[PDB]
Amino acid sequence: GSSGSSGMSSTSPNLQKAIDLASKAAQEDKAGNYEEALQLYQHAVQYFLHVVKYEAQGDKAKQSIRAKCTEYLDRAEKLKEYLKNKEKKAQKPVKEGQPSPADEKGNDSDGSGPSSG
Repeated sequence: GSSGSSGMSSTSPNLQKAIDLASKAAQEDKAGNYEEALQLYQHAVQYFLHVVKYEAQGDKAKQSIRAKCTEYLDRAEKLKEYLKNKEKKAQKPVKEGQPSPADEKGNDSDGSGPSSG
């Protein structure tokens, strides 16, 4: 009886890559690699989407993948805030846009004004 080795549905190349990518990202993070984990975390999603775009599978699959895209996307967002925190201090913007209050008060009332005078 020749075993009919056959079950796991033949997955697409784009999807497979997305999985491996995402997996690698984590492995790096734990190891201590954030800069590398970030990139991967991004790619994984990029591919995942492409699949659900045209090479999709089913309403059930779409969500299954999407859920991962959001998760990985959020995780990466953080690695960025950390990578920049250590990265060489970022110079401050000059003449970009300073905050200011609304049209100065209107009514006028008697009062004091303690200031350098």
